Amino acid sequence: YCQHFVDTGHRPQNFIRDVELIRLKDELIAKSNTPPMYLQADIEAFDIRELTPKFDVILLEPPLEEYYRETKCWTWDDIMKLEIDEIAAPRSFIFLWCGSGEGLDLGRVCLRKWGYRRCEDICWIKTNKNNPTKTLDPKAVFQRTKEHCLMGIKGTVDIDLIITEEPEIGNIEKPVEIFHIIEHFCLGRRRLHLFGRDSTIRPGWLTVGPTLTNSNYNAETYASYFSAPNSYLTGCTEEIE
Amino acid sequence: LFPPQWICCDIRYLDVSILGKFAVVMADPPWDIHMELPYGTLTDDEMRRLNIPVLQDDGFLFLWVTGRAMELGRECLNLWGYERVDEIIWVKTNQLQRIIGHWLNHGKEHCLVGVKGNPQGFNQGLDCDVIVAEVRSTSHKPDEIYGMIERLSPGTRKIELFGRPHNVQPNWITLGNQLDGIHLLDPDVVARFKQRYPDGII
Ligand SMILES: CNc1cc(N2CCC3(CC2)CN(c2ccc(CN4CCC(C)(C)CC4)cc2)CC(=O)N3)ncn1
Repeated sequence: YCQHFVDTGHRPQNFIRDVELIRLKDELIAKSNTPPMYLQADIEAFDIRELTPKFDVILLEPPLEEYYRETKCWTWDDIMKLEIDEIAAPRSFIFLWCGSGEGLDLGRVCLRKWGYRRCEDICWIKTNKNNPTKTLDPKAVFQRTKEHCLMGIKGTVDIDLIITEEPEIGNIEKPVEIFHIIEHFCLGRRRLHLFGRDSTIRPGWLTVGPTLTNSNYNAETYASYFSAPNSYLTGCTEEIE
Repeated sequence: LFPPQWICCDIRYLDVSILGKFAVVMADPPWDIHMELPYGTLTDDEMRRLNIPVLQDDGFLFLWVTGRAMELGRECLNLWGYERVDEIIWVKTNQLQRIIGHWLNHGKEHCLVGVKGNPQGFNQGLDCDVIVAEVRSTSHKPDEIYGMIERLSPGTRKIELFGRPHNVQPNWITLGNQLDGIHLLDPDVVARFKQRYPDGII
């Protein structure tokens, strides 16, 4: 299929097909989810400490310069300085979007800097079914057709692939499938998405980002969702009655 | 000498300086990843110590990884003097083109790509960083990786470390401890081998 792509412009992933019922789990996540909360914040300029309590999951989607190789970017220099360890629960999880270049190394440095081990490498493979080429990074050896989302754990069902079609040039949205994978893990209910946008806001999630146009965040209102007897729920069990 | 060539040996103890310089190196090491052992592994220090740096002046290294070797493999890649510039992932399917650590089921295998020096005259950007292919045999790598490498650097000298019999390819020299003897055809190589090993034993 690699010879075929050299022949026709169809990436090998174009030809994957298919891309019992854990529908009960999907409903128990839904009932357990906190109301969506969101806050606009210049995360560069923002003390990540006012974000309390400590988070069970962190989804970290900083805007890389490479996402605009066709149309404020964050360098890995800037990301590596975010005090992520200060707001992570002692046992918690990070998913970090790393792009496909230096990020795959620098992102591993970040995970180690903030105290996580890499357990999963979730790979977003982009088909080009609707437009069978790409201008390459100077160091590139091959055409880049995927992005990596690194999963880290600190402390004591699904596949590691997402297959969608490549988004329209200068559309930076990441597949919503990432959220399903995270939710299906049942890692806890204090969930933070840093650098979310209006379009990513979502039940069971606290979104913080420079481009949000409205905020509803209140730390005391947020903390009330996890006060006893709800402090330790996986996000996958029944509500305590 | 274009046809297949191989050397049965222990890559730990072979003096690879006799082999010359290659445009591409490939390795699929038996990393001591998680516990147990279906084959014979190498310790992290033994992997660090492998004399990869002598095999190339300018060119590309391809390095299969898995589990914690994704970090370890990056360390060897950096220590041996490469910059990692791509990463190929093989998506494992069946004959019907459907997809086949402990948190997530593993639908893929990673191969790191490194560069040393300043390679020139390579057809960069021909293939893309994804491979889709049926899982022929367990613990085998997809034959497509050879096609991608030939298109990138056609006609050049290539060397595979920790290969097995099925891996022998034209333009390649395969090293592994399961190969049948020493089959060498390139004159310059045969010379340096006979010089270093007059009695034929590593
Ligand atoms: C002690 N020193 C040695 C040792 C040695 N060999 C010869 C060849 C060798 C290992 C020992 C390959 N091996 C093996 C198995 C699995 C993996 C993991 N890989 C599987 C393929 C992939 C999924 C694409 C990517 C992940 C890697 C290697 C099994 C085997 O039987 N032999 N040769 C010389 N000196």
